Amino acid sequence: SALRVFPVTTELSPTDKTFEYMTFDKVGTAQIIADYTDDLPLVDALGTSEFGK
Amino acid sequence: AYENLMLRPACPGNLSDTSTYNIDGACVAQGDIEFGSAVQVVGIVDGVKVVTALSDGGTPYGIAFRSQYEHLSGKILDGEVCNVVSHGRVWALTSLDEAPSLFSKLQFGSGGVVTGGSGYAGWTFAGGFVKHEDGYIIEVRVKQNAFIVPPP
Amino acid sequence: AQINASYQRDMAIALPGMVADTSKYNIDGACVVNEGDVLVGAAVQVVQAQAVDGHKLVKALTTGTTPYGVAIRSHWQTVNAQNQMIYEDGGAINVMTSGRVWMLSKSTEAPTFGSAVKLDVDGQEKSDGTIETTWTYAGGWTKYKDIQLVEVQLHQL
Amino acid sequence: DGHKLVKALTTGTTPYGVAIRSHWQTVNAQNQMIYEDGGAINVMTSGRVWMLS
Repeated sequence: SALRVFPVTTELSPTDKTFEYMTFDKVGTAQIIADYTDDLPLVDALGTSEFGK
Repeated sequence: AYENLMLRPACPGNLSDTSTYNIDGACVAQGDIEFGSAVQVVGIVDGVKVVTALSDGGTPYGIAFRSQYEHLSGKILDGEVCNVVSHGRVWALTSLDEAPSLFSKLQFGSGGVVTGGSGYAGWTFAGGFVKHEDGYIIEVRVKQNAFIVPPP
Repeated sequence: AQINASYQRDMAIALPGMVADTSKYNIDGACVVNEGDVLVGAAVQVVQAQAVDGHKLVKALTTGTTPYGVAIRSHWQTVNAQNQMIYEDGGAINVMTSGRVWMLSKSTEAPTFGSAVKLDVDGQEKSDGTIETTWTYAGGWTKYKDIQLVEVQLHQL
Repeated sequence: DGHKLVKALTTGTTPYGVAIRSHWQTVNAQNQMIYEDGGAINVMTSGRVWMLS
């Protein structure tokens, strides 16, 4: 019981030799501002990945 | 510069880079002013500033700007409104032959032409040195609130 | 029966070499990495500024050199290496010569609001560094995971 | 958070900026416009302003 208790997918094609999946993230903040304001904070993002065979 | 180049590198009295420039438009000329060369502020009459070519014992204020609509004679004549680059990066006129050290404070003399570096306070020399006619052209990094007129 | 639950988690505030504010800033392109690699949150030095062309050659800070600007984080120009983001040799660098940026710091105590910024030989902020700058602190002082970050106010040289 | 706590000038202190004129944020007091304790303020750190003399 190995295919019965774990999911089976179909993404890969016969000729493929490897695969890869990625993750992501973000950072940021906010503040209390006034009428004539030129000072505003910013945000960004990241990401990684892994492999198989 | 000169031959072996499709285009001449630069012409005096024109901005070099588009990075935080400021141009005053309310100015009046007292004498003949040429593009480039620092100017003084003799006085203020009803808001506008009466600028003259640099002289002895005067703190420079800005560099004259080249406009192809206001001045149709190649120079700024008497009693004519003019644009002055109070802040930014502009090509000026110099009486030198060798580029000074980088980020060195320039010195002005005669009719607003740069005579040498090794100053104590003021504007700085950016990266630029080109040949023009018979002489060279220097790039000046103009900053507002740089020269303070001495107290009497 | 059962009791439901709800959780919460907050994002971080900064990332090394990231623009902090929308205030007046000046980012200068047309700079080249003359030699070596330059980190995103470290100061740089100007090896040579070409006269006719205009390109400025940019390197990493060493002993007895004047800092110029801080590298800026970008998703296109930068190349991912060493499980980080760096600028490789022979590539354009976004140098910020004015504005507020998040630096890399080696200090352990929060700085004052208005005071001079001291760097070390590596190009990272240090409370008692040797190299002297004209820049001033801005107030921000946080940490992303195990990396310490500090905010500085940059003035044009 | 990133907010700055501003105050009025006193003896032996370095000024930072000049408050400006806004018809929404300011509150009228003593027959003049004024900024109160709390809330946000508009302080200009660069430009040309008409100061009291």
